[PDB]
This record gives sequence, structure tokens and C-alpha cells, in this order.
Amino acid sequence: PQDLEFTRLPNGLVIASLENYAPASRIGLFIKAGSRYENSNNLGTSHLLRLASSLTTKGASSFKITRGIEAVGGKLSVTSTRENMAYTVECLRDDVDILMEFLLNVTTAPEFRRWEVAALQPQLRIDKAVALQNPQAHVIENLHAAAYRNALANSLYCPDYRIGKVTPVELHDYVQNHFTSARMALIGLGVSHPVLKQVAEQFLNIRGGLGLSGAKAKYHGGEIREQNGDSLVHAALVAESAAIGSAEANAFSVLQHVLGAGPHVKRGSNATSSLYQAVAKGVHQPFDVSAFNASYSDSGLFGFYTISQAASAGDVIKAAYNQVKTIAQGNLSNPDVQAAKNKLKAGYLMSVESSEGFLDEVGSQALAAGSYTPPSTVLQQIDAVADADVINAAKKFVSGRKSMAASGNLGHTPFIDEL
Amino acid sequence: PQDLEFTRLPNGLVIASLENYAPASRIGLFIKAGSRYENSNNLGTSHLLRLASSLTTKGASSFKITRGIEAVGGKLSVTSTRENMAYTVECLRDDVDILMEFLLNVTTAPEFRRWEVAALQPQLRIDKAVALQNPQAHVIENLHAAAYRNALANSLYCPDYRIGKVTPVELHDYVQNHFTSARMALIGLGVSHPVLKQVAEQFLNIRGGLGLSGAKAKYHGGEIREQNGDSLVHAALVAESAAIGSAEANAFSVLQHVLGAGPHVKRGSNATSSLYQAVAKGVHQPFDVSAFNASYSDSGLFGFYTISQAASAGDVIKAAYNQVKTIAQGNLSNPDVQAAKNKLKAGYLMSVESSEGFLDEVGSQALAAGSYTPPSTVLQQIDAVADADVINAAKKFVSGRKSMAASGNLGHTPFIDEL
Amino acid sequence: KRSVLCRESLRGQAAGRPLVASVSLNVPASVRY
Amino acid sequence: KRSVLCRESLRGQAAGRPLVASVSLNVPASVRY
Repeated sequence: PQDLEFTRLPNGLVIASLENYAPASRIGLFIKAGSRYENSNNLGTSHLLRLASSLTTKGASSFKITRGIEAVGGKLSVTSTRENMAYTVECLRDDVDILMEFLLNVTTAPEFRRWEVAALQPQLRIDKAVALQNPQAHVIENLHAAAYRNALANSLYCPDYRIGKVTPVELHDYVQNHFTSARMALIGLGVSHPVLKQVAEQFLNIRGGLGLSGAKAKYHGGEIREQNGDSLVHAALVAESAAIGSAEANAFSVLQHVLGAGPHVKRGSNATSSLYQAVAKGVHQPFDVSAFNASYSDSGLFGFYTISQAASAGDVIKAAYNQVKTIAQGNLSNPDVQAAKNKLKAGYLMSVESSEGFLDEVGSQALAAGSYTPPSTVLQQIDAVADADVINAAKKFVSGRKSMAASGNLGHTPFIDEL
Repeated sequence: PQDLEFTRLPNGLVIASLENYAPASRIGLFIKAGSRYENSNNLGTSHLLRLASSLTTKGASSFKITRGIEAVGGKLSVTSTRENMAYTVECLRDDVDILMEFLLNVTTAPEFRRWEVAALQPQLRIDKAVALQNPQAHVIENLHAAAYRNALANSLYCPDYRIGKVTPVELHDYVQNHFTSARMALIGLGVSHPVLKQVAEQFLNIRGGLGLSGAKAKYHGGEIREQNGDSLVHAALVAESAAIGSAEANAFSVLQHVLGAGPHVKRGSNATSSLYQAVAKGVHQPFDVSAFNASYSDSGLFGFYTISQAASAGDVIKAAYNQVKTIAQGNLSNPDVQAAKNKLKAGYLMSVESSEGFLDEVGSQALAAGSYTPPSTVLQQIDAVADADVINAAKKFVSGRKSMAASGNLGHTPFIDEL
Repeated sequence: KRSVLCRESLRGQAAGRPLVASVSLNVPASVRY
Repeated sequence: KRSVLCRESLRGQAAGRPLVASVSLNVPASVRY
């Protein structure tokens, strides 16, 4: 009924709200600290920070925090990316208040106690181990540290050597510099904006400029190769995408989808995916491949991802390249761009068809832009992409510094000079 | 009294002998199997082989073999490099026969039992662990794997993920293909050549062509970077040296020494070392740096090594480079080449002033050339280097594809584009 | 570990706003794109 | 682990024939250059 309602304060923190119909409300304070905010000396700190959400804080003891949310059946999620750190908080309409006071302690009143922080430590390993079970994570991580030099090249998981070395003043410092007013954006999916603001005003007024971590971007082509014993090999080939929320970017996204192979059908094969077709024809029976597309504030990464077997690595890898070269040679017919587009458009809408989705979308926008762009408008922008435009972007991957990451038996994985 | 005595057989194995005066004789069968002989599927099998030298074989049980040599106070060393694998055997004049029949079993009659080879496995980790304690080893190793692509970029030490997976058939196959007649060179320091031959003839006649592992060379510029928490940072910078036992090579060697900083004086600083001087002037108080120089059959690596602190890494690194740039700009006066030379000459002589040294030198030559070059001749060759030649070779580093490997806190370590 | 032998492979990463987003929650836990 | 704080550092690798030669012996054991 009522649409969202942004509001930038004197501090510069955004806040939105949508009194929905349904029973479940979800707040989520998105602070602007990503992994990119640590240095050589501070790497691994967000990670631990992320895992230390239920520790004692100034107004609520680790026990009350946990037992409290349990009391009411609430969930507290603490999600991060290379650029941002969403601190989600779900619960029942009636219990927001008990919950909110929890979110506020966790985030503005953390008390990292030598003893508490210390017992966590070991959790980092356990967490790293469980997320490093998907080749995608170690490759995708390897990719970012190869392709960048300094900031976004920092990984989300703490480096093995750092684990126990994460000290309490580190955590305290990171919160202090990054968990501040200018970098924050409250977001409610079932709360009153009037009452939201009041609270925001009372509890979210802290000072801290950007880049006390060392903000800045930079792209550097590079290759990280990880040999294994596994039959299968994964590798990523990616060139500087266009930046976040800009036209070039957007173009990339559309291009991405013309090749982009994220199955829309169970047990079904893509007819639409060019990459898949081209790869497929020159490739063996079992294999899988898809268009990769990442976009951040000050840089992007576009290119593809492959999963081939030992001997097929190159064949697939080049195959995929060659096909994306085709689009860069100019060869791309109108009929396919419109399909793409509609694919994209449908996806973005389904992305936001859920509370969780919507809440992310909104906060996300509040840290980039400073306001909420409605869907429609969104939809318009993607449509504005020219059929050429797409080609042109594509032209840029083929003619843009390469950067690859692979894993598995690398006898048959092309190097930079190979392609 | 009697000088060495080489003899190539019909098989193509080389054998030498020097009845010396003194009480200690030492055999050493050098088989041509280095770490460069393994593939993606075979990596870490030389390593295990190196460590399995006391296992049961056809004529001698592991127990007999070890208690046997103990009996007599012998030592059995199994040394290996990326290109070769020396199997050393020391003991008392009177006991060479008991000992030789051990070397023969160990090398031509290995019996890798599932159970025995399985117990070892864990030794690999222990061995790897102790050797990786010296930054030199992991950096040096990382160097080879970045500068090469296929063969010499294989490290000496088993890859973590392979350890328990090195199978018996693997050992049996590596022995079979590489531990063969054409690749072998016997070498005695206190044995009769007449009686050596006999034995060599009776026990070392096995067939096996080269490259069933996949022999071939190739250089590829690359950078492997290992972040740590250690104050100090090590880094290597190296471009394709000239090959083994060739003029260019030799040149490099001499240039190496002009900059080469291996202290000849305890607690003493080099006045000779250009690199050191130059580095020193632009550098802080505590630091250390040395010219690196590697030469193998089918390629080389020449360039320098640095050990700086976190914020000096670059300064040092560049400083070193610049100075080696100087020589390649032509700036190098005669006085310094002759000192260098004499430094090198001195060095080689001392290198061969020991039994162990001599026996390595001899075998080594056996595997490369096919005969023993006397010292004198050696000495002449090094002298032939031209004062320009040196510069010319140095020109090549500066104008040769770069390849670097660093460890430690890498905030201040130049990348390829940095220098 | 889950065997990845067949045609079924369909994992590659690329979403709209979020990319490689790692969750750690008091109750559940995961890795997405 | 041995502290490497002073001027003493003098480790860097480069020999004649041998380069990065690792020994494993029945009795002793090591890593040279």
C-alpha cells in the first residue's frame, strides 16, 4: 500500500520502510565495510567480525542476545561481500522492538573480550573449511586476488596464517572506523518509518570518514593456478568489467546474458546459451560453463567460468573465448539481444519478488546511490542498451587485460599466452 | 697419484674412479631423474622415492639394509635436484663391497610394498615441513614454478594434496623409466676402476629411453606471491639465464659474482658487492641481498634475491634492479671483472677441495657432457669471458621477461609493472 | 563431498547486486553468488 | 625458528653445478643450494 520512504540525515545515513500487509518484519543495518577495507596487516578482520555477532556487548551479554532472539523465534544474519556488510534481523511483527535493541547492541556496542574473541578464533577455520568445499569459492577468491592488486583483491575468508592472530583491538578498530553513520543504511520491511527514524536518530550517530582502512581501486591482470588431484578443473577468465550502476556496466550485464548459462530448466539444456552451444559443439559430452559477471563501485569483472575435465580444459576454455570473440567481431543479431534483455528483466524482478530479496536490493541501492530507484525505472535502463553497445562491451573483454584462475589437474589449461 | 678414469659403455652409462691415498672411499650412482621428470599426475613421486631408500628390496630387507650399513659405520645419502638424483654411499676402504651390494639393491631391486610405502607416506609431510622452515626453500620453489610452465617448474617437495596418494605402482614406474642405463653415472673416490667396471657391467644394464615422464624445456614469465605475518620479506627476481655448460652461461656466472653477495668474511660486510653497495646506500640499516644464478640443461635462471623489511621491500628491490641495469647500460670497468673471475675460480676450487665435493662435481659432469673436464681447463673457460660479454649478458636480464616470487607482508613489494 | 560426474553441473556465479555473498547467521550458514 | 633481526642475514642461493640440492640420508638430513 505505502511505498518505501528513504531519508538521508545530517550524518548521511539512509533509512527506508514499507509497512507491508503480512506477518513478518525484517530490519537490516547495512554498514559499508567490505573485505576491501583491510590492509596487509588487517586482512581477515571482517571475517572474524562477521562470525563474532553473538558476543557480549555493552547492553546485552552473549547469553541474553542468543537466548533472547531464540525466545521469540528470531534470526540474526550477518552477511558480507567485498564491498558491503549487511546485518539482517528477522522476527515477528510484535517483537521487532526486542529484536531491534539487539541489532543495536551487536553493532554499536560490541565489547570484544580477550577471552571471548579468543575462543572464537578456531571458528574461522571451521567456517573457512566449509566454504572452501565448493571449488567456486576458492577459484572465485583466487580470481579477485589475481585480478586486483590492493583492495578488492582481498578475500572474504581469513588467510590461514592469520586465524588465531586476529586481535581484539583489531575488531574494535574495524568497527570504529567502518561501522559509522555516513556508511550506514537502515532498511525495514515491516516497520514504521516515523518510529524507525526516531530510533535511527537516537542510536546511529557516530563519526568516521571513509578509507581509514585504505580505500582505492585498481585492476591488474594476473593468473592464480591451483593444482589438485580432482578429475574436474574449474577456471575463470575475466577482464575489467564496467563499474557499478553505470551504462557500460549495464551493457555488460545484457551481454552477459546473451552468453550467460544459468539453466532456467531442471535437467534441461540451454538452447539460448551461445557459450554453451559453441563450447558444446567443440566439446565432449560431460562439461558445464557459464558467463561470469561482477560489478563493484570502482571496478568490475566480466568474463566466463568453465568446468571441464583434465584433457578438455583448454578446448572448452578457448571454445568459450572464441565465441565471445565472435560477438566482439560484430556478429550479433537483434533477435538474441531482446531475448537476453527479457531474460535479465525477468530475473531482476524475481530477485526482488521476496522479502529477503527486496530488503537486500533496497539497502544495496542505499549504499550506492543514496535513494531507492523503483523497478520500472530499473527496467527502463536495461532496455536502453543498444544491440551494438553489447558488441562494443564485448569488444572490450577480448581487448582488455586478461586475468584467470583455475583449479585441478592443470596439464591442459591455457595460460595467458595460450589464448 | 692416478687421475680419474671415465668409460662410456654400450649402454651409455659413465663410470669413474680415483684410487686415493686416504682411508675413506665413497661410491655414488647418479641417476638422471630430477623433479622435472614428473607430470601433473606424477608430481611428488621423486620426493617419496628419495625418502624410501631403506625399504625392502629384492636381495636385502629394510632391516638388513639399515643394520647392515650401521654394522660398518657407513652412510647412505640420496640427494636430488630438479635435474638429477645422486645416490651417495660412504664407508671404510675394507667395506665397500658390503656397501656396494646395498647400493645395488636399493637402486635396481626396489620392492615397494603397499604396506611399507604406506607407512612412509607421513614422512613426506614431516620432511616437507622441516625444509619449508627456511623462506629460501618456499620462495626458491615458488620461483621455479612461476618462471617455468611445465617441467622445471615442478618442485622438489611433494605437493600437499598428493602426500598419501603416492602409489606403489608410481614408484615402480618412476624407477623403471628413469633409473636406467643411459641416464646413469657410477663414480668412485677410492675404488678400483677395473673392479668398478666389472660390477657396473654386471648390475647396471637396464633399458629405458628418455622422456617417458615428458621431457622438454620452456620459460614463462610469472609471479607467485605468498603473504605472511613475518616482519621480513623475501623476493626473487629472475630472467632466463643461459644454459648449462655453455659460453653465455659461463658469462652469467662471472657477471653473477660482480654483484654476487655471498660474504667471504664472518661478521664482515662486502666492499666488493656492487648490489650490496648500491642497495645499501638507498637502503636502511638492517637488510641483506644476493645475486641468484641457476643453470640447468635446457634453460637457466639469473637474477637476484632480496631480504628486506615490510616497508623497504620495494626500495631494496628496485635499488638492486637499478644497479644491475647500470652494468647493462655498459658501465663496468675492467678491474671489477678480474676480481670477480678470481673470486669464481677460487670458489670452484674450494668446491672441489673435498671428497664429497669432488664426487659431486665428477658425477655432475658425467651426466651433462659424458666425461670429466679437469679443473685447469675449467679455469681457462671462465677466464675467456670478455669484460663486455658480462655487460652483454646483463643487458639480457634487463631485457628479458621478468619472473618474481616473494613472501611476507607484501604491501611494499613491486609487481611486474612496478619495475 | 558430492560427486560431479554428469551433465547436471550447473554452477557458475553471477547475480545482480550481490556477487559472492557469504552469510554467517546465528542459526543457519552458507555461500552464494 | 631462529630470529633474523640483525646485519647477520647472509642467506641467498647460488652454487656451481648444484642449485637447491635437497638431501635425505638414512642418518642426517638437509637443504642447501
